[PDB]
Amino acid sequence: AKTVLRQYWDIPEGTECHRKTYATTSIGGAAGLVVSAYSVALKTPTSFLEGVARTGRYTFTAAAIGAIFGLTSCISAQVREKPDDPLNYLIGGCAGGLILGARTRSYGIGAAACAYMGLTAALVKMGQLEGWQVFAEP
Amino acid sequence: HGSPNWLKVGLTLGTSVFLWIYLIKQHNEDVLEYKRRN
Amino acid sequence: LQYGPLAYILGEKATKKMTEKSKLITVDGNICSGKSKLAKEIAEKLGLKHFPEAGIHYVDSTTGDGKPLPVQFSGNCSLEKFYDDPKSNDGNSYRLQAWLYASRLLQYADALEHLLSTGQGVVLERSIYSDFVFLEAMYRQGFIRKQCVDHYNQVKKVTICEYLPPHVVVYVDVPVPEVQSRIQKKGNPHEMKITSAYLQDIENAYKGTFLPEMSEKCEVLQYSAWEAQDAEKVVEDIEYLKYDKGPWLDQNDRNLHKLRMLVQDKLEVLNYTSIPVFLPEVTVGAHQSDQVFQEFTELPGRKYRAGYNEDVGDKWIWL
Amino acid sequence: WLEAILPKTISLAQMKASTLVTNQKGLIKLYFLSFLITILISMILFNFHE
Amino acid sequence: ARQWQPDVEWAEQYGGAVMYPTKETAHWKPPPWNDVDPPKDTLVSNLTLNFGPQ
Amino acid sequence: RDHWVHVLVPMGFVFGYYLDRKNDEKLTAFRNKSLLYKRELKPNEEVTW
Amino acid sequence: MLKYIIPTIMLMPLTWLSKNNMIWVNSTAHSLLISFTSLLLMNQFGDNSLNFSLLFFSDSLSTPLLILTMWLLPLMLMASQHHLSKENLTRKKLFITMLISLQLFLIMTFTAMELILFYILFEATLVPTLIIITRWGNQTERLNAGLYFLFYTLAGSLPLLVALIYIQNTVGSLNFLMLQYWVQPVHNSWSNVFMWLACMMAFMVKMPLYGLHLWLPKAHVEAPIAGSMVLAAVLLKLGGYGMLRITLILNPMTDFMAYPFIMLSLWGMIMTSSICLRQTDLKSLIAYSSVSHMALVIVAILIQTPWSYMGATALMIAHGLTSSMLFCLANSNYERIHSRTMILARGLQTLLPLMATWWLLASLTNLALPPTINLIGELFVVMSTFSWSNITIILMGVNMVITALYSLYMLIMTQRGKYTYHINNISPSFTRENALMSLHILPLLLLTLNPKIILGPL
Amino acid sequence: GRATFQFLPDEARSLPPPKLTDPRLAFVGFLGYCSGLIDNAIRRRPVLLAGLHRQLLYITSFVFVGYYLLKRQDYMYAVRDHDMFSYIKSHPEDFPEKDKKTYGEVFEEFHPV
Amino acid sequence: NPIIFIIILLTIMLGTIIVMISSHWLLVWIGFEMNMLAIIPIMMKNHNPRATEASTKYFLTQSTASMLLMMAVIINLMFSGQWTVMKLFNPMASMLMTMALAMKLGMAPFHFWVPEVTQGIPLSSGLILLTWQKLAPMSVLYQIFPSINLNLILTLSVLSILIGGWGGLNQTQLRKIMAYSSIAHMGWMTAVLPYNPTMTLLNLIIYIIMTSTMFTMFMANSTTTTLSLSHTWNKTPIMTVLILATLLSMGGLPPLSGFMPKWMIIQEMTKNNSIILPTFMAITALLNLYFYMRLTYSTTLTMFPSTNNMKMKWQFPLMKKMTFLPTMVVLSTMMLPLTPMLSV
Repeated sequence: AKTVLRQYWDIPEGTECHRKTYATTSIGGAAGLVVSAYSVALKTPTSFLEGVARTGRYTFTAAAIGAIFGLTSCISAQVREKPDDPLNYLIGGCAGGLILGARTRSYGIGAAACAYMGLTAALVKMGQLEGWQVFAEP
Repeated sequence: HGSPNWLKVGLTLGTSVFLWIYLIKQHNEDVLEYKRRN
Repeated sequence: LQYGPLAYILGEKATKKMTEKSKLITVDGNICSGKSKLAKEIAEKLGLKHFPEAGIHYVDSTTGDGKPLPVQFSGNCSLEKFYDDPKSNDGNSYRLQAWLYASRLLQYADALEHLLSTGQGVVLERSIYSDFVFLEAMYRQGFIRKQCVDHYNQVKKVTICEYLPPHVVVYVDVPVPEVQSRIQKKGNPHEMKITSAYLQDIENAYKGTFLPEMSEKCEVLQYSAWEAQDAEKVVEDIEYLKYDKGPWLDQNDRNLHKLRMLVQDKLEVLNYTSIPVFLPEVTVGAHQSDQVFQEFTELPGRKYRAGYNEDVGDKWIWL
Repeated sequence: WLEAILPKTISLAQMKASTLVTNQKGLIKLYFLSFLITILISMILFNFHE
Repeated sequence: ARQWQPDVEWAEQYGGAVMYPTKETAHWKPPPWNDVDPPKDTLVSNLTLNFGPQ
Repeated sequence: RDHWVHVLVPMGFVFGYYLDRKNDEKLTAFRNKSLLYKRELKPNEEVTW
Repeated sequence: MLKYIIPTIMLMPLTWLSKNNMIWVNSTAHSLLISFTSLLLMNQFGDNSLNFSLLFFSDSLSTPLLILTMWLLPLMLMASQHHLSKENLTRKKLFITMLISLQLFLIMTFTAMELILFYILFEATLVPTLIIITRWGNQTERLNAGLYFLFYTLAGSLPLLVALIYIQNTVGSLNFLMLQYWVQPVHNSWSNVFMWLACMMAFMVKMPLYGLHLWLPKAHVEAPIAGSMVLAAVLLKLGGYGMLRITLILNPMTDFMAYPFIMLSLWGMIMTSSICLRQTDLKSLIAYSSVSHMALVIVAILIQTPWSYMGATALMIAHGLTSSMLFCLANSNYERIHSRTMILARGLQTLLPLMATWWLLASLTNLALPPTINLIGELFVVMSTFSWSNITIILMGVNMVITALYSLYMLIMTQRGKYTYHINNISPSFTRENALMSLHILPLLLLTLNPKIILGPL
Repeated sequence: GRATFQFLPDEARSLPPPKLTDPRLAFVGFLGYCSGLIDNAIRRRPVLLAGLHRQLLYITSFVFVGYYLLKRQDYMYAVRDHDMFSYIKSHPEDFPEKDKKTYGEVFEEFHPV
Repeated sequence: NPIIFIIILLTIMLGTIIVMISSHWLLVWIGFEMNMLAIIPIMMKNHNPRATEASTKYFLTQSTASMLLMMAVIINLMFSGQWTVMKLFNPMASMLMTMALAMKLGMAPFHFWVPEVTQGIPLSSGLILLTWQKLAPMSVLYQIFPSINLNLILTLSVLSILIGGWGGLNQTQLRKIMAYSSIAHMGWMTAVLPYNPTMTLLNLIIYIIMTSTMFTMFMANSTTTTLSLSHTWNKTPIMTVLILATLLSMGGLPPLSGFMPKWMIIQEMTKNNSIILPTFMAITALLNLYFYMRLTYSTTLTMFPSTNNMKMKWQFPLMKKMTFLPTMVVLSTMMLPLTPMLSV
């Protein structure tokens, strides 16, 4: 609920890189599941009882990416300097291109994932950092 | 011997004769009301 | 026929314009057989309005006033052209069918209103049903190709829905092997050498094809002879009622069916055929081509730019 | 390489409108099982009960 | 035959289907041009009872 | 007739140029400024406003 | 003011209301007249600029720029006449109406009194232009020019209305430019970049940077008959001036990030003119001029420090004519020979002798001989942009070389012997060919006599 | 406001009213005056001036209605204000009187090029 | 037959007038319980093997849609035991209200329906009546308005105006293309709804007009996109300038009135200092426009006039009040800062 994400945040933003990443890496996978599970209501199947497990083979991910993103900052965090800078908490995004590339084929994703899932990382931090609100009232 | 209905033709004319009349009937009345009230 | 909801719920016509004098009817005919010689002669006895058969200008024979406009603006293969049976041509011998069909519905669409506005019996010439005889000698004589045969057959399943069939439907008196000379002796300069194929194959194809309605609900009547010709005229005059009165309607189909009270089946034949813009509203073209029945955009699509002149010539002002 | 990057947006989306129509065809059972995933998944997820 | 091209094949490419933008999977069908009547029609003959030696 | 179509339209100008004169009466609210800008004693400010 | 919109809307039923073929001469006659009104009350101050109404100061601003906008209208019907005479009058009545329907907003815009009348009228075109491109095209590639012309112009100009409604309720009221007399600056954050970036990038997508110009030759290569709206779309573009109303103020003090718009368009200026040399299609060849020495203003505007506005204004209306007129030549020479392929037309200059001096004076004003406006519009660019950093003399000094080989190669391609197979090309430029081609070089060079009427305030 | 489900209450007596020759009321029904001309053109009239009994009765309708509606609009923006000042007037604690001072006081940035 | 069709077609609005007029939770059940009772026969009229495999996929999808509600009425009959109509006093009520009420409107999920019904109802006549059922529910949400979990009614919104957008780009039948992009405009009006809930209705009326004037135009014979090609060279060209004077205005461009809802709505959704929400809505209705362009490249490009097709007859449909609407569906922008203070 607001819960998990909030918990992590009010946790080790720039430091205590372990719990945070272990969390951001497990939550990514958790989110990944949801979509895989959903794929059975709207999409059908044909490999019987065991089939759904087979299906999940394609979703054998999300978790990996989550882990990696946290890991990058986990490895960094206090690294060279404050990884709190707008450009930095970026870094967790791009490794993502590589992640998806590894997951499947090449040239037609791994850049875009590194690209766009790169672009949209920084904003988060940059967002609360200037005090932005998405859902508000007067 | 043009053949409209010659039934309704003139209603629209006659009706507007009412409306503008009734319009100003509310207007020429209400104009003084401002001053009568203020 | 009903006019809106307003002219209906007050008063209507269901059985009170139909006294049993309604009795829609048609005839068939071969090539130069039953055209005008008999069916025309019958209007009275029983006071039945008659309709003309076919030909390119029938839609010009409505709307006016009324002088027929040329063959460009009303497009077709121009009767006395395809009598060259152009199996190699521009074409087409199919696009004739369309306008030959496009009126073929319009007569039958213009009849079904005449009854409910009057109750007069109506004799026809070749109704929408019996036209298909040409296609047998039109398809097997090779001048039509494939894909133009099924097209108006894909039109067939669409176009015919609410139509009450004709009652006393009469196939024609037929000459054994004479329409060779009948087409010969009567002149008809461009009705010509076209051979057994479009001669013989239709005759094999009249009964064995038109049979279903012949065995369908409404009782049919049949001659094979020279013609009625003062012998069977009165026979098909009075005694064509005796078969059309007591043992008349089988499943009847034309009762103006179980909505007969002027309801969902009764007045929605006569609200469909007023302002006959919706009657040929599915006849308008398919996805793209058919490769035969077509008009390009400007080339030759300016034919509309000429017939474009104010499109309503007279309504003067003030009213 | 100016026309690869932006019109990539064209043939990016126009494909995702092939996964929102093709794969949804038919089987009134298959919708209805999926309203159920949605009506439970709103319980666990978020503020919805809070 | 100059000003432009509203040519042969521009109509059929919108021809009735799901109109695969970049890829085809399952088309439906040229929906019925009249009041829709694709499906099967059900007619049972009658019931066969013998009213017998009773 | 007399061709209303033609130059009768340019009369739209003075039609409009008058409208730009409709406002100056409601924009009068300052006759007072220090930039000369006077509206001091004269029968000049009095015209045009 | 209403002195203008009212007659020019009064034009609107001067046209259809008329008879048969009298229509063209009917409206071309009047449409010239309005030019007396154009100057009439205009070219007042000068100092302490003119504002005659609440929501209009027509143009005071020293961005007069409006007199041209009222020129190009009755230059169209002399321009557009050629092949538009071949379809119906009730359609020909349309094409004169929407074309006016454009001319009415360009008078509304450039005045606007404010920001928020600008925008809704800044986006208020694209209704009239898009309809002229898609219909009355030539090729069938036009249908894509319809989209690309949107989905950029509209694509990023929505972030305006997110930003300009963000200012309206933040500081006072934007209702008026003429009150900025309270403006606080913009220091820095990861929010304010976006603000500055949202209040900018919508304008760039019109006057192209070397990115995101991908539409400009797509629409011009294939575009209406005469360049009928192609003359107008060379007005529309330069009308991105409004960046002159903003970037002067309203976040003045971020120059911090200017550099990706400098070095990005400053190395394209030396660039896209050079990708214009091997072009095989003539209405392409001119379309890439229009980027080049237009995109020089974007390094004039961002830099502050006038002597740029001395030189940045003269440029918006510098090629405003020269770049207009070339699309008028390449039209005519296309009437006779129906390929736009540059090669095909050769061996002219014998057969149309009077039209010789027409090419020349056109292609000479990209060369920018010193006396005309062109250089006196470029040499106030180089004088300030030199002081920025001394090294700008090189690249923009190269621009002054490749552009000279650029222009000539277009003329000198039409000096050759070719008799070759053409039985066409008989018409020796009937007057309209040389009449509408004038009313450019006559008014253009002329201004150099008293060229204080084209200048900013600075 | 009050006297609910009233087009306009009795309190609108004190407003001017919005009498004619305003550009809108003229403009109102102009967009109808270009509407009437359509009304012919859809059916292939093909007059482009057809019976003046259809080519009028529009212009009659709009401006009447356009008028009879503008009488309340102007009202509404009055009751909006009315309810504002009368709140702005009381609670002066929520409405300070700013002081007077500028030059010789304020510093700006100060960042020239 | 013809009388009752005005008895039925009257009882609908009587079904939705008890909805807007009532104080009492029971009546807002009975109120839109008798639509799903009184709608159904309209679908039928020509008795075909779609309408009857349509209204049965509609029926049981508005049957539960209701029947959940009655479970989220009787929850807060426990707690507080006071019916009436006001915030729901308990979170399992509202979350079982709003996301089980999105079934009638259908929002971001709960639409595998709106295309399965609107397509292939044999009756295209209307099918304008599926603008009532947008108007019954909202006349709850305006009342309950200060209770929502607030993380939802946006989460069904922003997953909607997206999912209804992409839905159509792939479509040809133009009953669907209106079916789609009628989930879209349910994205703007319930995304606003917690902030200043009028300036919703504004988008609600401007919507009832524009989608209204489409259908009345789509009624002559028009059905499939490539039957709108055979339009201008056949029926009348004054029709084509119309269908181009709206379909463009409906996605909206500022000189028209279709730009009127957005232009006002964002005055509201910023000023509450949420500026990262509306762009993504503002920017997504963009590729909601590329239906209409490419719909509008059908009719003005003179595409292969049908075939030899000669319609010499005039028309006798009912255009009723079409000769008005696209002077109010277009030209109203210049008129009104009323809509925020008029209906309020």
